Amino acid sequence: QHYDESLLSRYYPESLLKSIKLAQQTIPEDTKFRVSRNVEFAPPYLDDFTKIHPFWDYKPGMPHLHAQEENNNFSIFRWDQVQQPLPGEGNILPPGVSLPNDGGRKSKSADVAAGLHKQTGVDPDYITRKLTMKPLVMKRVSNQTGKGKIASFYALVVVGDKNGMVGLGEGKSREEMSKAIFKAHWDAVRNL
Amino acid sequence: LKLLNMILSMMNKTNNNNNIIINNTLDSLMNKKLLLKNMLLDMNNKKMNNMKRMLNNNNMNPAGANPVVHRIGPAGNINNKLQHLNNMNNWNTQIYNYNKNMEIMNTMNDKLINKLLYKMMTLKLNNMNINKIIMSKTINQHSLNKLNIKFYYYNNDINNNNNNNNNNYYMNMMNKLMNIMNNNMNNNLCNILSYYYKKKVTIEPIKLSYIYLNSDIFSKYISLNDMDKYNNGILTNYQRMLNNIMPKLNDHNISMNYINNINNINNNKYNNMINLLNNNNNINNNNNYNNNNNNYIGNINNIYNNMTIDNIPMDILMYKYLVGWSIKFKGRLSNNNGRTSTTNLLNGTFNNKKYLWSNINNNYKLNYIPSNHNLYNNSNINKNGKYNIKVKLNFI
Amino acid sequence: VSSEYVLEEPTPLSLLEYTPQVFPTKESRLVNFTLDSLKKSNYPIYRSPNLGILKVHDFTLNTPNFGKYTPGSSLIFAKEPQLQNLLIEEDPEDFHRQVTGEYQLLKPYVKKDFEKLTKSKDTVSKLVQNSQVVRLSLQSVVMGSEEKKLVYDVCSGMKPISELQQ
Amino acid sequence: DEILPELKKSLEQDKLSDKEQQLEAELSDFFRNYALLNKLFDSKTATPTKPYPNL
Amino acid sequence: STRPYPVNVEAVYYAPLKLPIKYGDLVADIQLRSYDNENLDFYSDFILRTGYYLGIPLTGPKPLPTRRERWTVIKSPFVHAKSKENFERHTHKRLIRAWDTNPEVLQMLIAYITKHSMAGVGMKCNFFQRSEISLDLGSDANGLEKSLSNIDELYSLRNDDKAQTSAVGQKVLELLDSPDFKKHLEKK
Amino acid sequence: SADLYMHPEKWKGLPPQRILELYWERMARLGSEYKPNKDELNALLTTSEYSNVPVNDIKKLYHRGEQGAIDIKGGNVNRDNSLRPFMFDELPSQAQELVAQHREQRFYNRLAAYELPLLAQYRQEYKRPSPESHPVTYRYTSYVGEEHPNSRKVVLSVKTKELGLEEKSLHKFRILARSRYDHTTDIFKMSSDKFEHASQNARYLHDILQRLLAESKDLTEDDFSDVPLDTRHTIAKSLRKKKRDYEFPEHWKRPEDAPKKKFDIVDQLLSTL
Amino acid sequence: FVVRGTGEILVNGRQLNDYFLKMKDRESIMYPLQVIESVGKYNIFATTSGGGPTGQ
RNA sequence: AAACUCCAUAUAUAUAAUUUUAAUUAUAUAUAAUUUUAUAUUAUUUAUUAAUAUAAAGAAAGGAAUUAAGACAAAUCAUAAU
Ligand SMILES: [Mg+2]
Ligand SMILES: [Mg+2]
Ligand SMILES: [Mg+2]
Ligand SMILES: [Mg+2]
Ligand SMILES: [Mg+2]
Repeated sequence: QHYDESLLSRYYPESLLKSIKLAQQTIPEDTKFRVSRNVEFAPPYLDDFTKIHPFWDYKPGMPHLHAQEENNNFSIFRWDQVQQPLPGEGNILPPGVSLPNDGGRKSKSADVAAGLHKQTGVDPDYITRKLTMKPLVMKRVSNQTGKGKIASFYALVVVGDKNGMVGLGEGKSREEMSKAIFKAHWDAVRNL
Repeated sequence: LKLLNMILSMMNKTNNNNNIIINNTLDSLMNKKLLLKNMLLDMNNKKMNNMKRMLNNNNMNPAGANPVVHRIGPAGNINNKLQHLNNMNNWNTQIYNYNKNMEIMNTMNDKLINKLLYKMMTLKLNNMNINKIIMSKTINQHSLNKLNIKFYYYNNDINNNNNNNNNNYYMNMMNKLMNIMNNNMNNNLCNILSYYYKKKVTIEPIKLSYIYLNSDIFSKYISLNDMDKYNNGILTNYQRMLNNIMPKLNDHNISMNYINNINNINNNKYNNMINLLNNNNNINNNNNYNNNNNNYIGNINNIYNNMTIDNIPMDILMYKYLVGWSIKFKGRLSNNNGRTSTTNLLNGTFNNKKYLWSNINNNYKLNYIPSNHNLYNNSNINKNGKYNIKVKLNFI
Repeated sequence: VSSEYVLEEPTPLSLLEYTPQVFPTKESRLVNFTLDSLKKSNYPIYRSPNLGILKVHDFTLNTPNFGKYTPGSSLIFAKEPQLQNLLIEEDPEDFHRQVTGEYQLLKPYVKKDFEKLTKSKDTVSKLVQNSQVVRLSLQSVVMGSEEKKLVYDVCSGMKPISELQQ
Repeated sequence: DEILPELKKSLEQDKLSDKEQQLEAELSDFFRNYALLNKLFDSKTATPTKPYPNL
Repeated sequence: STRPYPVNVEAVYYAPLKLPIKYGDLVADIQLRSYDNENLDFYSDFILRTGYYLGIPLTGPKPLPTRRERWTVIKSPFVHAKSKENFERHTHKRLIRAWDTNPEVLQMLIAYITKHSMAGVGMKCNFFQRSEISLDLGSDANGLEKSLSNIDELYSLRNDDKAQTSAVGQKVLELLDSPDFKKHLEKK
Repeated sequence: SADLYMHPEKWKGLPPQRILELYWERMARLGSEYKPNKDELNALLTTSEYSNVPVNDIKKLYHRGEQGAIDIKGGNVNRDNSLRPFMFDELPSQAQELVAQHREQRFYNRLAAYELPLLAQYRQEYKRPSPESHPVTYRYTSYVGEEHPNSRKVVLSVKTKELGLEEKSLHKFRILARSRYDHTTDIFKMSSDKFEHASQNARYLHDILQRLLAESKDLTEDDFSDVPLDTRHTIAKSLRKKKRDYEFPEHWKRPEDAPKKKFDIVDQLLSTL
Repeated sequence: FVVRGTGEILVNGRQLNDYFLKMKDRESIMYPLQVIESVGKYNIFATTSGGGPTGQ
């Protein structure tokens, strides 16, 4: 057929040469092959099927339908870790996304500073180190609508650097006082 | 038979072209300077027709080609294993037997063994360590020779990552369970199930690290292990974590790049086939393709160029990111007011915009669940009554 | 990303135990008879074998009443024999019913028995007709040899109907 | 049916005995190179000094 | 240019190959049923691919009509009868006809496809046997002797490094090739 | 080889990764009657440098278990990692289902590439039974991996003209077969499912065939020449299948209007090759 | 099966009046022929299955 | 909400050695439409505009699944669970 003993041993393991030989001597040359359009059987990519690829072929020694090991041949005995992790880089981050980190989670002033730098170019270092935060009023505000009483969280906050700069901001949220004061702090920093 | 005389016939036709009784027509080189070129023109037009037949009747590509594209070929296929969930996965029990009574028997057995598997997960260590191993539903696979029970499990708390390798010298309360499932020689649960199914049985505990990668595990965990955080009211910290489990992904951009990648895949396969259609075929003379029924271009390595297992498989897979989730707590989760309460936490989106701009078409599981949605309800009992945790997740 | 692929050709021995249960071949009948004998004798087919490694937990569920309500009890766990020393039962009736294909056919009853029972002639003729009808109508029912024999006798009129365990 | 038979029944006459090997080999090479090896689409994948060139 | 890809691996990427019928007799008829045409057709393609290598002329996956069970049930646990909901179940049927093949080759085909049957599919096999009008059915000694000889020559072994074996098959041959089985015929 | 894990004595000189995966094997197997073994303990202490754990810790972990781990550390698990923000290091369950579909595809494709070729060793030349000498056809049914009762049914079909009967016995045979013979096709068909296994059903059909043939050949007492053949069952069958026997009238055919083949010299000048 | 000729029609191997007792059905069969005024220029051999008279 | 989807529509392609014939068929895949233009007339955010007129080209015209939030302390503790 295409290649008989053409260095085929160097490219395929000896265990398969018998199968290739049998195929050469059973499928005739000039066979009028035709691609199938009703059903799909081969992968969209091209593979010689001579190596068991992790995460794309069943892990040996682990139970799975279409397995050929007996109940006394399984070689998996630990289940505290994810069998068959992801290939390549081992991660599936979309384009333009970052792994979550601390990100100043310990202080929402860091988030406020980053947002205000993004929006208007003020100094995150200054906002995070030289500004003092102080709520003044934190109360529940209600609206009566068709469905019923919709309660809202209202906060007002003063932010000041103790050296002349001062501002106040009001923030209204629907879910939590924390988001209310976050919005208020944002507005105050804007309105210094 | 042979053109040696058809040439003379056509020369006579040229004479007629000038006049039916004239010697010859206007001849720059005795009708050879451009008549031969026109003959070659018609021959190459015949080649064009045969060639586009050649390419068309040998086309097979994954679906996802944006119609706006120009180089996209006429062929398309959505049934690629990586781009749609096989409908056999819709049903928890995957069987067909010509004996309907046996079929009913087997579905009964599947349900009962599933409930047993649920009951067999909880564990004790020292009377103040209660470990619950949340497990999804069981996927029963009934081949003609062997039965397989496959499920996804999430341990309540894996051993601390900061902890040293000390885990290598003892087997956890969960490792013991998973080992007695199918590793013990004459004692494994598969041996017992073989009596009920008169078949060879297998079990697969696929591990999951996060609870929100599956709708069953997520709802089960909320309804069984997080009661104290919402019994008298949903804790704000719990709500914050539950709402920020996943970042705000740009579904539009994700879908657009997926479609563009499929476009590139198809176009580069098309280019491979075209270069085999033109650059090759030199030594091998024409008419050996026998385009009537044979369509073999050449070496499969050349038809599939720069398409290995390292780049193609992963970028075409679907249902990969969680871009939306909704949680509903309903029932008497409040000592005060003694009434029903519903709390809904909705984040993200619930539409796959991949199907909106490409040729890939959605398929409804059980004819009512969109392919991209996975949802589950779990009911439990507290001192006030029954309450339900309903979770819906959208994967893009 | 590389792992060796080990090969083992699919020899007929490997493909055995999965030949059609009903095939047109005396060889197939012999093979299927042996497999059915193993299944009835509780060979470790469809499950892992019992080797003498586990001493306390070596149990099986293939009790005579498995799957049957009538006796009445909980799931009985019976200690299972080791792979060796396992007695295999071969029923000659099972052989002549799966391999060769012999059938009993309910050997008829003739006028002498009914004449002995009753002196009248019309009764004898009617009883013979009854026995013929029962003989040609009771074969299609899937039943055991002894029980079918008893039913045939009772409905013919030989044994009293008390033999049926009223 | 009304043309091809007449043209094909003249090859027996036109064969004659003149040497043709070289000429027919050259003609066959010409057909292979031009008709059968023409590239319909090529490849893997100045100063406009004169105005009104199309003119 | 690159590493060679032989015909065996190049065949996976094209439609399965068939062997022409040279006489025309139908030896077997395999009907595949499932609720999932995807697995149904994938497995049918696998069958048609193994038949070629094993030398069995197979016709191909003839699609027989699909059967639609229908039910209608009310949507409410209690009285709401004006609203009802319909449920359906489709059974998909494919047919593969095997012509001009020896019974043992056909046996081994069925055995291999059972070995590697998918999930959610079912096989019904109709086997046809040509026979003479009158059959000699009293042959016991020479009969079983020749039958066991055929068993031995079929399920033989010549390679001990490669290949796989079944304990059940080993025991089956062990008990078949035994003097107690020889006398089990007519020990009466 | 395989039984190495059952012999903790020969766990000497093995690499730590092999002493492990054998200790784990002994713990997985022997799950309920595992007993501590000094040989296992000694072979395990050699892996202290492998796993960077103290030997004094290995001993007490071996002799206590999970209680030993909670002794090594302080309070039990307290931090709730259930809602830990996603790291994009793992794939959802539905994605894993799709990946499993692809894994199955690759399994079957490797089979078709390398294992199916190896069963061409068993190709055999087809010995066709002589159709003259094998007129009867026995049909068997099998339901793989099931217990369908119909698996016991066997059918027998022959053609009457191929029985080897002279006209009189053939007529008698048809008459005695009654509804099991359709003259329009000349096929005698009869099936049996009244015995549990096919072996019997086939023998029973063969016996009825022999009995019918014997009676047909016996024309000394009665030959049933006066009785014509009954076809009413065949008529009933025919009424239940729509028939399409009409054929296109032959005089309406007009070949003189069929499409002719146009002459083009491209094929005549390119077919020489 | 339509082949040029006279105005002959055979429906399911039967005459038009035999198969179609309704006049409107015969007129409907004709209609193409009369819009192209070739009623007497083609022979029709029609074989139908399913539905009723009007459908066929 | 629309689309995506299922039953239907047309075309192709693939299977059936047309004696499971219904090839006038079966069901796998793909294409097509939530139709295009051309001049007419009223008009009018001016042409980039609709409503019609209907030369033309098209096989192309339906059906059902899906019924949000809030409510009526609507029905359901007799489907089961509480
Ligand atoms: Mg019928
Ligand atoms: Mg809608
Ligand atoms: Mg509503
Ligand atoms: Mg009431
Ligand atoms: Mg109740």
